[PDB]
Amino acid sequence: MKQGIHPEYHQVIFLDTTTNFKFLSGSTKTPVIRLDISSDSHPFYTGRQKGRVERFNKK
Amino acid sequence: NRLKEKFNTEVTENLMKKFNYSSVMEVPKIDKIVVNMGVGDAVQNSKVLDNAVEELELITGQKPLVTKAKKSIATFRLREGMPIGAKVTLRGERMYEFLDKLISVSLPRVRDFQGVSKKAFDGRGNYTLGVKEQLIFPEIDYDKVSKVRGMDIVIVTTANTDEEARELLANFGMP
Amino acid sequence: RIAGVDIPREKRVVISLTYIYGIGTSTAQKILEEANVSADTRVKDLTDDELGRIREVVDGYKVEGDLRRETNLNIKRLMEISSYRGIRHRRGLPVRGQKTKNNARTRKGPVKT
Amino acid sequence: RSIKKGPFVDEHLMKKVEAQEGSEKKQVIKTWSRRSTIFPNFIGHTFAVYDGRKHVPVYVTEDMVGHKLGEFAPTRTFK
RNA sequence: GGCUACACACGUGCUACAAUGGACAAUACAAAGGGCAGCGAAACCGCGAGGUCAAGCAAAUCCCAUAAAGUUGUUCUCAGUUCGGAUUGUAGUCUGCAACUCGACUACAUGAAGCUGGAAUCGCUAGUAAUCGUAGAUCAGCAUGCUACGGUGAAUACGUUCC
Ligand SMILES: [Mg+2]
Ligand SMILES: [Mg+2]
Repeated sequence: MKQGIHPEYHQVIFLDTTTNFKFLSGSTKTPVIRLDISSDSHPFYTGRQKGRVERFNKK
Repeated sequence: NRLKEKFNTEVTENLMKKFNYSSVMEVPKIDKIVVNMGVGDAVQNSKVLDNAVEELELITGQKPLVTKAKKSIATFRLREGMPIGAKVTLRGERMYEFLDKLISVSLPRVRDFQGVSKKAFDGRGNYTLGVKEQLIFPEIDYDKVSKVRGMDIVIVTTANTDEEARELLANFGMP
Repeated sequence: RIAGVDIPREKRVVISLTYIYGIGTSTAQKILEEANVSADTRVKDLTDDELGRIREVVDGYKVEGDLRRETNLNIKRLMEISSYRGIRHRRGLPVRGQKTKNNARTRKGPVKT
Repeated sequence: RSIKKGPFVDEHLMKKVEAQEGSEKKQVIKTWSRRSTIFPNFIGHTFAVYDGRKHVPVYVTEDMVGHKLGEFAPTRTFK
Protein backbone atom coordinates (compact mmCIF):
# COMPACT_ATOMS: atom_id res chain seq x y z
CA MET A 1 0.00 0.00 0.00
CA LYS A 2 1.58 3.22 -1.15
CA GLN A 3 1.25 6.18 1.14
CA GLY A 4 -0.42 8.89 -0.92
CA ILE A 5 -3.06 7.32 -3.15
CA HIS A 6 -5.25 4.92 -1.18
CA PRO A 7 -8.39 6.08 0.69
CA GLU A 8 -9.51 5.98 4.29
CA TYR A 9 -10.55 2.34 4.51
CA HIS A 10 -11.66 2.07 8.13
CA GLN A 11 -13.51 -0.58 10.09
CA VAL A 12 -17.26 -0.01 10.27
CA ILE A 13 -20.35 -1.92 11.33
CA PHE A 14 -23.09 -3.37 9.14
CA LEU A 15 -26.46 -3.46 10.89
CA ASP A 16 -29.38 -5.33 9.36
CA THR A 17 -31.95 -3.95 11.78
CA THR A 18 -34.60 -6.05 10.06
CA THR A 19 -32.87 -9.01 11.76
CA ASN A 20 -30.27 -7.04 13.78
CA PHE A 21 -27.35 -8.95 12.24
CA LYS A 22 -24.44 -6.75 13.29
CA PHE A 23 -21.36 -7.42 11.15
CA LEU A 24 -17.99 -5.68 11.40
CA SER A 25 -15.77 -4.89 8.43
CA GLY A 26 -13.97 -2.24 6.41
CA SER A 27 -15.18 0.44 4.05
CA THR A 28 -14.27 3.77 2.49
CA LYS A 29 -17.57 5.08 3.75
CA THR A 30 -17.06 7.67 6.52
CA PRO A 31 -19.49 4.04 12.89
CA VAL A 32 -22.80 2.33 12.14
CA ILE A 33 -24.11 1.68 8.62
CA ARG A 34 -27.68 0.97 7.52
CA LEU A 35 -28.50 -2.15 5.50
CA ASP A 36 -32.01 -3.35 4.71
CA ILE A 37 -31.53 -6.85 3.30
CA SER A 38 -28.83 -9.46 3.64
CA SER A 39 -27.91 -13.12 3.73
CA ASP A 40 -29.91 -13.40 6.99
CA SER A 41 -32.95 -11.39 5.80
CA HIS A 42 -33.05 -12.09 2.07
CA PRO A 43 -35.42 -14.79 0.76
CA PHE A 44 -33.19 -17.01 -1.37
CA TYR A 45 -30.65 -17.67 1.36
CA THR A 46 -33.28 -17.98 4.07
CA GLY A 47 -35.22 -20.30 1.76
CA ARG A 48 -38.68 -18.87 2.44
CA GLN A 49 -40.57 -17.51 -0.55
CA LYS A 50 -43.52 -15.14 -0.41
CA GLY A 51 -52.49 -23.63 -12.24
CA ARG A 52 -55.30 -23.63 -14.75
CA VAL A 53 -56.79 -26.80 -13.29
CA GLU A 54 -57.00 -25.92 -9.60
CA ARG A 55 -58.14 -22.47 -10.67
CA PHE A 56 -61.02 -23.89 -12.67
CA ASN A 57 -62.07 -26.31 -9.92
CA LYS A 58 -62.69 -23.53 -7.38
CA LYS A 59 -65.24 -21.94 -9.72
CA ASN B 1 -11.78 -10.97 9.60
CA ARG B 2 -14.97 -12.94 10.16
CA LEU B 3 -14.62 -14.93 6.98
CA LYS B 4 -10.95 -15.80 7.35
CA GLU B 5 -11.37 -16.95 10.93
CA LYS B 6 -14.40 -18.91 9.70
CA PHE B 7 -12.28 -20.54 7.00
CA ASN B 8 -9.43 -21.58 9.27
CA THR B 9 -11.80 -22.71 12.04
CA GLU B 10 -14.46 -24.75 10.22
CA VAL B 11 -14.09 -25.02 6.49
CA THR B 12 -10.64 -26.58 6.50
CA GLU B 13 -12.10 -29.51 8.41
CA ASN B 14 -15.47 -29.68 6.66
CA LEU B 15 -13.61 -29.76 3.34
CA MET B 16 -10.67 -32.03 4.13
CA LYS B 17 -13.20 -34.61 5.27
CA LYS B 18 -14.98 -34.35 1.93
CA PHE B 19 -11.73 -34.68 -0.06
CA ASN B 20 -9.63 -37.07 2.09
CA TYR B 21 -6.72 -34.68 2.50
CA SER B 22 -3.56 -35.83 4.23
CA SER B 23 -2.08 -32.35 4.69
CA VAL B 24 -3.55 -28.94 5.34
CA MET B 25 -1.62 -27.46 2.46
CA GLU B 26 -3.76 -29.37 -0.03
CA VAL B 27 -6.69 -27.36 1.28
CA PRO B 28 -7.99 -24.59 -1.00
CA LYS B 29 -7.45 -20.92 -0.38
CA ILE B 30 -8.42 -17.84 -2.34
CA ASP B 31 -5.13 -16.34 -3.42
CA LYS B 32 -6.61 -13.26 -5.07
CA ILE B 33 -9.65 -11.52 -6.45
CA VAL B 34 -9.39 -9.41 -9.60
CA VAL B 35 -12.06 -6.81 -10.25
CA ASN B 36 -12.37 -5.43 -13.79
CA MET B 37 -14.66 -2.98 -15.52
CA GLY B 38 -13.84 -3.35 -19.23
CA VAL B 39 -14.51 0.23 -20.25
CA GLY B 40 -14.67 0.31 -24.04
CA ASP B 41 -16.29 3.74 -24.16
CA ALA B 42 -13.08 5.52 -23.20
CA VAL B 43 -12.26 5.83 -26.87
CA GLN B 44 -15.17 8.24 -27.04
CA ASN B 45 -15.05 9.81 -23.57
CA SER B 46 -12.26 9.74 -20.99
CA LYS B 47 -14.54 11.17 -18.28
CA VAL B 48 -16.13 7.72 -18.42
CA LEU B 49 -12.91 6.02 -17.41
CA ASP B 50 -12.30 8.59 -14.68
CA ASN B 51 -15.67 7.80 -13.14
CA ALA B 52 -14.94 4.09 -13.53
CA VAL B 53 -11.62 4.55 -11.76
CA GLU B 54 -13.14 6.49 -8.89
CA GLU B 55 -15.86 3.89 -8.45
CA LEU B 56 -13.60 0.84 -8.41
CA GLU B 57 -11.36 2.84 -6.11
CA LEU B 58 -14.17 3.59 -3.69
CA ILE B 59 -15.64 0.07 -3.82
CA THR B 60 -12.39 -1.75 -3.19
CA GLY B 61 -10.15 0.79 -1.44
CA GLN B 62 -7.13 1.19 -3.71
CA LYS B 63 -6.34 3.00 -6.89
CA PRO B 64 -7.19 0.67 -9.77
CA LEU B 65 -4.61 -0.09 -12.40
CA VAL B 66 -5.55 1.43 -15.69
CA THR B 67 -5.43 -1.42 -18.14
CA LYS B 68 -4.51 -0.51 -21.68
CA ALA B 69 -4.87 -1.69 -25.23
CA LYS B 70 -2.89 -4.82 -26.01
CA LYS B 71 -3.59 -4.96 -29.73
CA SER B 72 -5.19 -2.31 -31.89
CA ILE B 73 -8.66 -2.74 -33.41
CA ALA B 74 -10.53 -0.64 -35.97
CA THR B 75 -14.06 -2.00 -35.61
CA PHE B 76 -14.06 -0.15 -32.28
CA ARG B 77 -11.75 2.71 -33.32
CA LEU B 78 -9.27 1.30 -30.83
CA ARG B 79 -5.53 1.90 -30.93
CA GLU B 80 -2.76 0.32 -28.90
CA GLY B 81 -1.71 2.15 -25.76
CA MET B 82 -5.23 3.39 -25.15
CA PRO B 83 -6.81 2.91 -21.72
CA ILE B 84 -9.55 0.33 -21.40
CA GLY B 85 -10.93 -0.76 -18.08
CA ALA B 86 -9.08 -0.87 -14.85
CA LYS B 87 -8.25 -3.75 -12.55
CA VAL B 88 -7.73 -4.34 -8.86
CA THR B 89 -5.93 -7.34 -7.38
CA LEU B 90 -7.01 -7.99 -3.80
CA ARG B 91 -5.13 -10.09 -1.28
CA GLY B 92 -5.60 -10.88 2.37
CA GLU B 93 -7.84 -9.32 4.99
CA ARG B 94 -9.18 -7.02 2.31
CA MET B 95 -10.01 -9.99 0.12
CA TYR B 96 -11.97 -11.73 2.84
CA GLU B 97 -13.73 -8.47 3.69
CA PHE B 98 -14.73 -7.76 0.09
CA LEU B 99 -15.89 -11.33 -0.31
CA ASP B 100 -18.04 -11.33 2.80
CA LYS B 101 -19.43 -8.01 1.60
CA LEU B 102 -20.35 -9.69 -1.67
CA ILE B 103 -22.06 -12.62 -0.04
CA SER B 104 -23.85 -10.49 2.54
CA VAL B 105 -24.55 -6.97 1.24
CA SER B 106 -24.33 -6.33 -2.49
CA LEU B 107 -25.57 -9.50 -4.19
CA PRO B 108 -28.72 -9.27 -2.02
CA ARG B 109 -29.19 -5.79 -3.55
CA VAL B 110 -29.51 -6.93 -7.17
CA ARG B 111 -32.60 -5.54 -8.90
CA ASP B 112 -33.94 -9.01 -9.88
CA PHE B 113 -31.93 -11.57 -7.89
CA GLN B 114 -32.91 -15.19 -8.37
CA GLY B 115 -29.48 -16.78 -7.98
CA VAL B 116 -25.94 -16.30 -9.15
CA SER B 117 -24.75 -18.53 -11.97
CA LYS B 118 -23.42 -21.88 -10.79
CA LYS B 119 -21.38 -23.08 -13.80
CA ALA B 120 -19.07 -20.04 -13.82
CA PHE B 121 -15.83 -22.00 -13.72
CA ASP B 122 -12.89 -22.27 -16.07
CA GLY B 123 -12.57 -25.99 -15.30
CA ARG B 124 -9.64 -25.45 -12.93
CA GLY B 125 -11.14 -23.69 -9.90
CA ASN B 126 -11.55 -20.01 -10.77
CA TYR B 127 -14.85 -18.15 -10.45
CA THR B 128 -16.27 -15.07 -12.17
CA LEU B 129 -19.31 -12.89 -11.51
CA GLY B 130 -21.29 -11.32 -14.32
CA VAL B 131 -22.35 -8.15 -12.52
CA LYS B 132 -24.75 -5.75 -14.22
CA GLU B 133 -24.93 -2.62 -12.05
CA GLN B 134 -22.35 -0.90 -9.86
CA LEU B 135 -24.62 1.18 -7.58
CA ILE B 136 -25.51 -2.20 -5.98
CA PHE B 137 -22.64 -1.34 -3.57
CA PRO B 138 -23.32 0.78 -0.38
CA GLU B 139 -20.25 2.92 -1.00
CA ILE B 140 -21.91 4.24 -4.14
CA ASP B 141 -24.53 6.88 -3.63
CA TYR B 142 -27.00 6.12 -6.42
CA ASP B 143 -27.27 9.85 -7.23
CA LYS B 144 -23.68 10.13 -8.53
CA VAL B 145 -24.06 7.30 -11.05
CA SER B 146 -22.93 8.83 -14.32
CA LYS B 147 -23.56 5.51 -16.07
CA VAL B 148 -25.04 2.27 -14.84
CA ARG B 149 -22.32 -0.26 -15.59
CA GLY B 150 -21.42 -3.83 -14.82
CA MET B 151 -18.32 -5.47 -13.47
CA ASP B 152 -16.39 -8.72 -13.42
CA ILE B 153 -15.17 -10.16 -10.13
CA VAL B 154 -12.72 -12.98 -10.79
CA ILE B 155 -11.88 -15.25 -7.88
CA VAL B 156 -8.69 -17.27 -8.10
CA THR B 157 -8.04 -20.39 -6.05
CA THR B 158 -5.55 -23.07 -5.08
CA ALA B 159 -8.19 -25.72 -5.59
CA ASN B 160 -7.36 -27.86 -8.59
CA THR B 161 -11.02 -28.82 -9.14
CA ASP B 162 -14.29 -27.00 -9.58
CA GLU B 163 -16.19 -29.08 -7.04
CA GLU B 164 -13.69 -28.20 -4.33
CA ALA B 165 -14.25 -24.61 -5.39
CA ARG B 166 -18.04 -25.02 -5.16
CA GLU B 167 -17.80 -26.42 -1.67
CA LEU B 168 -15.40 -23.69 -0.56
CA LEU B 169 -17.66 -20.95 -1.85
CA ALA B 170 -20.83 -22.49 -0.44
CA ASN B 171 -19.10 -22.98 2.90
CA PHE B 172 -18.37 -19.26 2.91
CA GLY B 173 -21.94 -18.51 1.84
CA MET B 174 -22.05 -18.19 -1.94
CA PRO B 175 -25.25 -19.38 -3.63
CA ARG C 1 -34.35 2.06 -1.66
CA ILE C 2 -37.47 0.25 -0.51
CA ALA C 3 -38.30 -2.83 -2.60
CA GLY C 4 -34.80 -3.36 -3.90
CA VAL C 5 -35.24 -0.27 -6.06
CA ASP C 6 -34.50 3.39 -5.46
CA ILE C 7 -37.21 6.02 -5.35
CA PRO C 8 -37.02 9.81 -5.77
CA ARG C 9 -36.10 11.96 -2.79
CA GLU C 10 -38.04 15.06 -3.74
CA LYS C 11 -41.26 13.34 -4.76
CA ARG C 12 -43.57 12.66 -1.87
CA VAL C 13 -44.20 9.17 -0.55
CA VAL C 14 -47.48 8.36 -2.30
CA ILE C 15 -45.94 9.27 -5.62
CA SER C 16 -42.46 7.90 -5.08
CA LEU C 17 -43.83 4.45 -4.30
CA THR C 18 -45.46 4.51 -7.75
CA TYR C 19 -42.03 4.30 -9.39
CA ILE C 20 -41.91 0.64 -8.52
CA TYR C 21 -43.04 -1.83 -11.15
CA GLY C 22 -46.05 -3.40 -9.45
CA ILE C 23 -47.23 -0.54 -7.26
CA GLY C 24 -49.59 2.21 -8.35
CA THR C 25 -51.47 5.06 -6.74
CA SER C 26 -54.16 2.95 -5.06
CA THR C 27 -51.73 0.43 -3.62
CA ALA C 28 -49.51 3.27 -2.47
CA GLN C 29 -52.32 4.92 -0.54
CA LYS C 30 -53.36 1.61 0.98
CA ILE C 31 -49.78 0.74 1.91
CA LEU C 32 -49.37 4.10 3.61
CA GLU C 33 -52.60 3.51 5.49
CA GLU C 34 -51.36 0.13 6.71
CA ALA C 35 -47.92 1.47 7.64
CA ASN C 36 -49.41 4.64 8.98
CA VAL C 37 -47.37 7.61 7.85
CA SER C 38 -48.59 10.85 6.36
CA ALA C 39 -48.70 11.24 2.60
CA ASP C 40 -47.38 14.81 2.75
CA THR C 41 -43.95 13.56 3.87
CA ARG C 42 -40.94 13.31 1.60
CA VAL C 43 -38.51 10.41 1.76
CA LYS C 44 -35.53 12.72 2.29
CA ASP C 45 -37.09 13.52 5.68
CA LEU C 46 -38.68 10.18 6.61
CA THR C 47 -37.08 8.21 9.42
CA ASP C 48 -35.99 4.63 9.96
CA ASP C 49 -39.20 3.66 11.76
CA GLU C 50 -41.47 5.08 9.05
CA LEU C 51 -39.40 3.54 6.27
CA GLY C 52 -39.37 0.16 7.97
CA ARG C 53 -43.10 0.19 8.56
CA ILE C 54 -43.39 0.72 4.83
CA ARG C 55 -40.94 -2.03 3.90
CA GLU C 56 -42.78 -4.44 6.19
CA VAL C 57 -46.05 -3.64 4.46
CA VAL C 58 -44.56 -3.83 0.97
CA ASP C 59 -42.99 -7.25 1.44
CA GLY C 60 -46.45 -8.81 1.37
CA TYR C 61 -47.17 -7.54 -2.13
CA LYS C 62 -45.77 -9.07 -5.32
CA VAL C 63 -43.58 -6.38 -6.90
CA GLU C 64 -40.30 -5.60 -8.79
CA GLY C 65 -39.68 -9.20 -9.94
CA ASP C 66 -42.39 -11.81 -9.44
CA LEU C 67 -44.70 -9.47 -11.31
CA ARG C 68 -42.42 -9.36 -14.34
CA ARG C 69 -42.19 -13.14 -14.03
CA GLU C 70 -45.96 -13.62 -13.88
CA THR C 71 -46.50 -11.48 -16.97
CA ASN C 72 -43.71 -13.01 -19.03
CA LEU C 73 -44.61 -16.58 -18.09
CA ASN C 74 -48.30 -16.07 -18.78
CA ILE C 75 -47.48 -14.74 -22.25
CA LYS C 76 -44.99 -17.53 -22.96
CA ARG C 77 -47.64 -19.99 -21.84
CA LEU C 78 -50.31 -18.74 -24.21
CA MET C 79 -47.67 -18.80 -26.95
CA GLU C 80 -46.59 -22.38 -26.19
CA ILE C 81 -50.20 -23.27 -26.69
CA SER C 82 -51.16 -22.25 -30.22
CA SER C 83 -53.75 -19.79 -29.00
CA TYR C 84 -55.10 -16.74 -30.77
CA ARG C 85 -53.72 -14.21 -28.32
CA GLY C 86 -50.39 -16.03 -28.28
CA ILE C 87 -50.24 -16.06 -32.05
CA ARG C 88 -50.80 -12.31 -31.81
CA HIS C 89 -48.01 -12.06 -29.22
CA ARG C 90 -45.73 -14.04 -31.55
CA ARG C 91 -46.58 -11.76 -34.49
CA GLY C 92 -46.55 -8.37 -32.77
CA LEU C 93 -50.19 -7.41 -33.30
CA PRO C 94 -53.06 -6.34 -31.03
CA VAL C 95 -54.66 -8.94 -28.81
CA ARG C 96 -57.96 -7.61 -27.51
CA GLY C 97 -59.59 -7.72 -30.93
CA GLN C 98 -58.75 -4.27 -32.25
CA LYS C 99 -58.77 -3.58 -35.97
CA THR C 100 -55.38 -3.75 -37.68
CA LYS C 101 -56.62 -2.20 -40.91
CA ASN C 102 -55.56 1.13 -39.43
CA ASN C 103 -54.27 2.51 -36.10
CA ALA C 104 -52.36 -0.35 -34.48
CA ARG C 105 -48.98 1.26 -34.21
CA THR C 106 -48.12 0.65 -30.58
CA ARG C 107 -47.89 -3.06 -31.41
CA LYS C 108 -46.82 -2.63 -35.05
CA GLY C 109 -44.10 -0.06 -34.40
CA PRO C 110 -43.74 3.00 -36.61
CA VAL C 111 -44.73 3.14 -40.26
CA LYS C 112 -42.66 0.75 -42.39
CA THR C 113 -43.81 0.62 -46.03
CA ARG D 1 -69.59 -17.39 -18.74
CA SER D 2 -67.25 -14.62 -17.63
CA ILE D 3 -69.81 -14.44 -14.83
CA LYS D 4 -71.08 -16.13 -11.64
CA LYS D 5 -73.28 -18.51 -13.69
CA GLY D 6 -70.33 -20.82 -14.21
CA PRO D 7 -68.76 -21.60 -17.56
CA PHE D 8 -70.42 -22.68 -20.77
CA VAL D 9 -70.16 -25.99 -22.54
CA ASP D 10 -72.48 -27.49 -25.11
CA GLU D 11 -74.47 -30.42 -23.82
CA HIS D 12 -73.88 -32.75 -26.75
CA LEU D 13 -70.14 -32.22 -26.44
CA MET D 14 -70.28 -32.93 -22.73
CA LYS D 15 -72.22 -36.12 -23.41
CA LYS D 16 -69.70 -37.27 -26.00
CA VAL D 17 -66.84 -36.65 -23.61
CA GLU D 18 -68.58 -38.62 -20.88
CA ALA D 19 -69.04 -41.35 -23.49
CA GLN D 20 -65.28 -41.19 -24.14
CA GLU D 21 -64.65 -41.25 -20.37
CA GLY D 22 -63.61 -44.89 -20.67
CA SER D 23 -60.19 -43.32 -21.39
CA GLU D 24 -59.37 -45.63 -24.31
CA LYS D 25 -59.50 -42.55 -26.58
CA LYS D 26 -59.31 -44.29 -29.92
CA GLN D 27 -61.22 -41.61 -31.84
CA VAL D 28 -61.14 -37.92 -32.59
CA ILE D 29 -64.40 -36.20 -31.69
CA LYS D 30 -65.86 -33.94 -34.34
CA THR D 31 -67.55 -30.63 -33.65
CA TRP D 32 -68.60 -27.15 -34.66
CA SER D 33 -68.95 -25.77 -31.11
CA ARG D 34 -66.04 -23.40 -30.69
CA ARG D 35 -68.20 -21.51 -28.18
CA SER D 36 -67.63 -24.17 -25.55
CA THR D 37 -65.25 -23.91 -22.63
CA ILE D 38 -62.56 -26.52 -22.04
CA PHE D 39 -62.66 -28.57 -18.83
CA PRO D 40 -59.95 -30.61 -17.09
CA ASN D 41 -61.84 -33.68 -18.27
CA PHE D 42 -60.66 -33.02 -21.85
CA ILE D 43 -56.95 -33.67 -21.30
CA GLY D 44 -55.43 -36.36 -23.48
CA HIS D 45 -58.35 -36.18 -25.90
CA THR D 46 -58.10 -35.02 -29.51
CA PHE D 47 -60.79 -32.67 -30.77
CA ALA D 48 -61.56 -31.74 -34.37
CA VAL D 49 -62.77 -28.16 -34.52
CA TYR D 50 -64.57 -26.49 -37.43
CA ASP D 51 -62.78 -23.32 -38.53
CA GLY D 52 -65.19 -22.68 -41.39
CA ARG D 53 -63.84 -25.04 -44.03
CA LYS D 54 -61.84 -27.67 -42.07
CA HIS D 55 -62.38 -29.86 -39.01
CA VAL D 56 -58.86 -29.19 -37.81
CA PRO D 57 -57.10 -31.27 -35.11
CA VAL D 58 -56.28 -29.82 -31.72
CA TYR D 59 -54.58 -31.66 -28.85
CA VAL D 60 -55.78 -30.76 -25.38
CA THR D 61 -53.49 -30.04 -22.43
CA GLU D 62 -53.74 -28.68 -18.91
CA ASP D 63 -52.65 -25.22 -20.11
CA MET D 64 -55.82 -25.04 -22.20
CA VAL D 65 -58.64 -25.17 -19.66
CA GLY D 66 -59.61 -21.58 -18.91
CA HIS D 67 -59.79 -21.06 -22.64
CA LYS D 68 -61.91 -22.16 -25.58
CA LEU D 69 -61.64 -24.58 -28.46
CA GLY D 70 -62.02 -21.65 -30.80
CA GLU D 71 -58.69 -20.25 -29.67
CA PHE D 72 -56.99 -23.06 -31.62
CA ALA D 73 -58.73 -23.01 -35.02
CA PRO D 74 -57.78 -19.71 -36.66
CA THR D 75 -60.46 -18.71 -39.13
CA ARG D 76 -58.24 -16.23 -40.98
CA THR D 77 -55.35 -17.51 -43.06
CA PHE D 78 -52.89 -14.67 -43.64
CA LYS D 79 -49.39 -14.75 -45.08
C1' G E 1 -67.16 -18.75 -40.17
C1' G E 2 -66.42 -13.88 -42.71
C1' C E 3 -68.24 -8.45 -43.59
C1' U E 4 -63.85 -6.86 -37.03
C1' A E 5 -57.90 -9.48 -41.93
C1' C E 6 -52.98 -5.50 -42.59
C1' A E 7 -46.73 -4.47 -45.74
C1' C E 8 -49.22 0.61 -46.49
C1' A E 9 -51.96 5.54 -48.59
C1' C E 10 -56.19 9.04 -47.88
C1' G E 11 -60.63 11.16 -45.51
C1' U E 12 -63.72 12.35 -41.23
C1' G E 13 -63.88 12.55 -35.49
C1' C E 14 -62.10 11.48 -30.25
C1' U E 15 -58.03 11.71 -26.53
C1' A E 16 -53.59 14.44 -25.55
C1' C E 17 -49.07 17.09 -25.68
C1' A E 18 -50.06 20.50 -19.67
C1' A E 19 -49.92 25.23 -14.92
C1' U E 20 -55.92 29.67 -18.14
C1' G E 21 -53.42 23.13 -15.87
C1' G E 22 -53.59 17.34 -12.73
C1' A E 23 -55.33 15.11 -8.33
C1' C E 24 -58.39 15.71 -3.91
C1' A E 25 -62.82 17.85 -0.04
C1' A E 26 -67.31 21.28 0.17
C1' U E 27 -70.92 23.76 -2.44
C1' A E 28 -74.33 26.10 -6.99
C1' C E 29 -77.37 27.47 -11.49
C1' A E 30 -80.58 24.46 -16.69
C1' A E 31 -83.00 23.05 -20.87
C1' A E 32 -85.17 19.31 -23.79
C1' G E 33 -86.52 14.35 -24.12
C1' G E 34 -88.01 9.19 -22.91
C1' G E 35 -90.66 5.44 -19.64
C1' C E 36 -95.18 -1.31 -19.08
C1' A E 37 -93.71 -6.46 -18.17
C1' G E 38 -90.60 -0.49 -19.17
C1' C E 39 -88.22 3.79 -16.08
C1' G E 40 -86.49 1.12 -11.36
C1' A E 41 -86.85 5.85 -5.53
C1' A E 42 -85.14 4.44 -0.79
C1' A E 43 -82.46 0.90 2.27
C1' C E 44 -78.61 -2.94 2.53
C1' C E 45 -74.04 -5.66 0.50
C1' G E 46 -69.52 -4.67 -2.67
C1' C E 47 -63.22 -0.39 -3.24
C1' G E 48 -66.27 -0.06 -8.35
C1' A E 49 -68.80 -2.13 -12.86
C1' G E 50 -73.17 -3.86 -10.09
C1' G E 51 -76.49 -7.28 -6.94
C1' U E 52 -80.96 -8.59 -3.14
C1' C E 53 -85.63 -6.77 -1.46
C1' A E 54 -88.91 -3.14 -3.18
C1' A E 55 -92.16 1.87 -3.43
C1' G E 56 -94.14 4.92 -6.96
C1' C E 57 -95.04 5.37 -12.14
C1' A E 58 -98.97 4.46 -18.47
C1' A E 59 -97.23 11.31 -16.36
C1' A E 60 -96.39 18.92 -15.28
C1' U E 61 -97.51 13.65 -9.79
C1' C E 62 -92.89 8.54 -9.78
C1' C E 63 -88.44 7.41 -12.44
C1' C E 64 -83.97 7.90 -15.82
C1' A E 65 -81.58 12.37 -12.67
C1' U E 66 -76.46 14.46 -7.99
C1' A E 67 -75.70 18.17 -14.82
C1' A E 68 -70.60 19.38 -15.85
C1' A E 69 -67.54 23.22 -17.04
C1' G E 70 -67.89 26.69 -12.21
C1' U E 71 -66.87 28.99 -7.42
C1' U E 72 -63.94 28.37 -2.72
C1' G E 73 -59.94 25.65 -0.37
C1' U E 74 -55.28 22.10 0.01
C1' U E 75 -51.28 20.00 -2.90
C1' C E 76 -48.36 19.49 -7.15
C1' U E 77 -43.59 23.11 -9.51
C1' C E 78 -42.40 23.22 -15.78
C1' A E 79 -39.55 17.28 -15.54
C1' G E 80 -41.99 12.57 -20.67
C1' U E 81 -43.76 14.85 -14.84
C1' U E 82 -49.03 13.56 -9.92
C1' C E 83 -49.54 15.67 -18.03
C1' G E 84 -50.84 11.81 -21.32
C1' G E 85 -53.73 7.12 -21.01
C1' A E 86 -52.64 3.75 -25.64
C1' U E 87 -50.82 -1.31 -25.12
C1' U E 88 -50.69 -5.52 -22.32
C1' G E 89 -51.66 -9.09 -17.94
C1' U E 90 -54.81 -10.41 -13.93
C1' A E 91 -59.64 -10.85 -11.00
C1' G E 92 -64.62 -9.30 -12.22
C1' U E 93 -69.80 -7.37 -13.43
C1' C E 94 -74.25 -6.85 -16.94
C1' U E 95 -76.65 -8.66 -21.14
C1' G E 96 -77.42 -12.76 -24.12
C1' C E 97 -78.67 -19.95 -25.94
C1' A E 98 -73.38 -18.43 -26.46
C1' A E 99 -68.83 -12.62 -25.63
C1' C E 100 -61.77 -16.95 -28.58
C1' U E 101 -62.88 -15.51 -33.42
C1' C E 102 -65.90 -10.57 -32.08
C1' G E 103 -69.61 -6.74 -26.67
C1' A E 104 -69.51 -2.73 -23.20
C1' C E 105 -68.17 -1.37 -18.28
C1' U E 106 -65.17 -1.91 -13.74
C1' A E 107 -60.88 -2.63 -10.19
C1' C E 108 -55.55 -3.58 -9.75
C1' A E 109 -50.62 -3.32 -12.09
C1' U E 110 -47.72 -1.70 -16.29
C1' G E 111 -47.36 3.35 -18.28
C1' A E 112 -46.46 3.77 -25.66
C1' A E 113 -45.62 7.70 -29.06
C1' G E 114 -46.73 12.61 -28.01
C1' C E 115 -43.42 19.12 -25.49
C1' U E 116 -48.39 22.16 -30.14
C1' G E 117 -47.32 19.96 -35.56
C1' G E 118 -43.81 20.43 -43.09
C1' A E 119 -45.79 21.72 -47.82
C1' A E 120 -50.42 22.74 -47.83
C1' U E 121 -55.59 23.46 -46.01
C1' C E 122 -60.68 24.01 -43.20
C1' G E 123 -65.11 26.15 -40.16
C1' C E 124 -67.09 30.53 -38.33
C1' U E 125 -69.67 37.51 -38.62
C1' A E 126 -73.23 36.50 -32.50
C1' G E 127 -75.67 34.11 -28.05
C1' U E 128 -72.11 32.84 -33.48
C1' A E 129 -67.12 30.13 -33.33
C1' A E 130 -64.61 27.84 -28.72
C1' U E 131 -65.76 24.99 -24.54
C1' C E 132 -68.93 22.10 -20.86
C1' G E 133 -71.81 18.46 -19.84
C1' U E 134 -77.40 16.27 -20.95
C1' A E 135 -81.43 13.40 -23.55
C1' G E 136 -83.41 10.65 -27.48
C1' A E 137 -83.85 7.23 -32.28
C1' U E 138 -82.16 2.40 -33.59
C1' C E 139 -81.00 -0.80 -29.27
C1' A E 140 -81.42 -7.93 -25.19
C1' G E 141 -76.18 -5.73 -24.99
C1' C E 142 -72.66 -1.94 -27.49
C1' A E 143 -72.06 5.18 -29.74
C1' U E 144 -65.46 8.83 -29.75
C1' G E 145 -70.72 8.66 -34.58
C1' C E 146 -76.22 10.89 -35.96
C1' U E 147 -80.17 13.91 -34.49
C1' A E 148 -81.95 17.38 -30.64
C1' C E 149 -80.74 20.32 -25.79
C1' G E 150 -79.26 23.99 -22.87
C1' G E 151 -74.69 26.56 -19.33
C1' U E 152 -70.16 30.03 -19.89
C1' G E 153 -69.04 33.01 -23.94
C1' A E 154 -65.15 35.96 -27.56
C1' A E 155 -62.15 38.84 -31.18
C1' U E 156 -62.97 40.87 -35.85
C1' A E 157 -65.26 42.57 -39.98
C1' C E 158 -61.21 49.68 -42.22
C1' G E 159 -62.56 48.00 -47.46
C1' U E 160 -63.25 45.29 -52.52
C1' U E 161 -56.65 46.41 -53.85
C1' C E 162 -56.14 40.72 -55.02
C1' C E 163 -57.77 34.60 -55.29
MG1 LIG F 1 -67.82 -2.42 -42.48
MG1 LIG G 1 -54.06 11.31 -14.62
